[PDB]
Amino acid sequence: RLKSSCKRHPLYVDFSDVGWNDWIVAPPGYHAFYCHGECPFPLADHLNSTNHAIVQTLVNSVNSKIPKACCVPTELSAISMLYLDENEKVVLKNYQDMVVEGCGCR
Amino acid sequence: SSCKRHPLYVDFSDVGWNDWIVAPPGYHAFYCHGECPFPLADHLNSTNHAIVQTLVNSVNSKIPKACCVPTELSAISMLYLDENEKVVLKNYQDMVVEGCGCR
Ligand SMILES: *[C@@H]1O[C@H](CO)[C@@H](O[C@@H]2O[C@H](CO)[C@@H](O[C@@H]3O[C@H](CO)[C@@H](O)[C@H](O[C@H]4O[C@H](CO)[C@@H](O)[C@H](O)[C@@H]4O[C@H]4O[C@H](CO)[C@@H](O)[C@H](O)[C@@H]4O)[C@@H]3O)[C@H](O)[C@H]2NC(C)=O)[C@H](O)[C@H]1NC(C)=O
Ligand SMILES: *[C@@H]1O[C@H](CO)[C@@H](O[C@@H]2O[C@H](CO)[C@@H](O[C@@H]3O[C@H](CO)[C@@H](O)[C@H](O[C@H]4O[C@H](CO)[C@@H](O)[C@H](O)[C@@H]4O[C@H]4O[C@H](CO)[C@@H](O)[C@H](O)[C@@H]4O)[C@@H]3O)[C@H](O)[C@H]2NC(C)=O)[C@H](O)[C@H]1NC(C)=O
Repeated sequence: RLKSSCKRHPLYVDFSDVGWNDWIVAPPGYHAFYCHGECPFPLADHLNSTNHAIVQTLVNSVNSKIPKACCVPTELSAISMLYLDENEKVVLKNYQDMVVEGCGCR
Repeated sequence: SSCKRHPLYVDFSDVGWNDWIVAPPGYHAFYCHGECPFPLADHLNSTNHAIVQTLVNSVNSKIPKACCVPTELSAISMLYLDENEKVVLKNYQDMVVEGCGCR
């Protein structure tokens, strides 16, 4: 469980495991990766952070009760999925912000 | 109970930025705090990814829940003292939280 800095980790999400395959016709699953890692003090530019996150991580080093910045998706991409409308017609809809492209500390 | 914006006044003398920052003496930075419940309900400024992570978390604990982080940020202007001892007016983007959400 060793501490590491904020980055992107792989995650394949199979819809049958989540019970979504009842409504989603395709795909069976997708590579939706996830963000995880520590956002150290002082936080870097290269960690895709905001001035607020630099300030909050600083406030934490003085008051531990205030959390540091979370490692979160900063850049997301879309995926197309198929579903069945009311009259059994197949529909193709683009789902915004489904895949993590880059992580960052916020 | 859930993800919301909470007030956080940031005083520079308490933070140690007193030396380089001339004005203001601090500012109302605000901070995000709260639960990202399962299943993710409306009005929480979430992404579809956050809904997906949240649901995978309920089936696999190794995968964390979505974090409550700032989703909208505004700027503040500051007066700072540079290397040459001249007091400079600068704009600092993304300093104040305007809205929180589950990401
Ligand atoms: C800070 O944020 C930045 C910005 O987000 C992060 O840097 C970005 O990093 C990602 C890669 O991790 C990158 O996105 C790629 O762009 C390339 C452009 O040429 C593509 O080659 C690449 O496509 C593959 O991956 C995508 C999913 O990530 C898929 O949509 C696609 O099908 C491609 O897949 C290949 O590899 C996979 C392996 O999983 C395989 O399954 C595929 O079939 C195929 O072999 C990405 O779209 C950006 O280019 C980066 N931008 C910059 C400016 O560097 C940065 O790392 C963040 N910091 C932290 C700490 O996370
Ligand atoms: C989901 O995200 C949305 C989008 O971010 C969030 O909705 C926004 O919420 C904000 C914050 O309340 C709100 O922004 C205000 O707009 C007001 C007009 O409607 C302005 O009055 C206000 O400006 C004041 O506060 C700022 C900081 O927020 C200051 O920098 C500024 O100087 C202003 O100061 C006034 O009020 C303060 C009290 O804090 C006082 O000291 C001063 O004397 C002065 O009276 C904000 O900019 C947006 O209007 C919302 N947008 C929409 C579309 O609804 C939403 O809350 C999120 N959900 C969660 C859970 O976070």
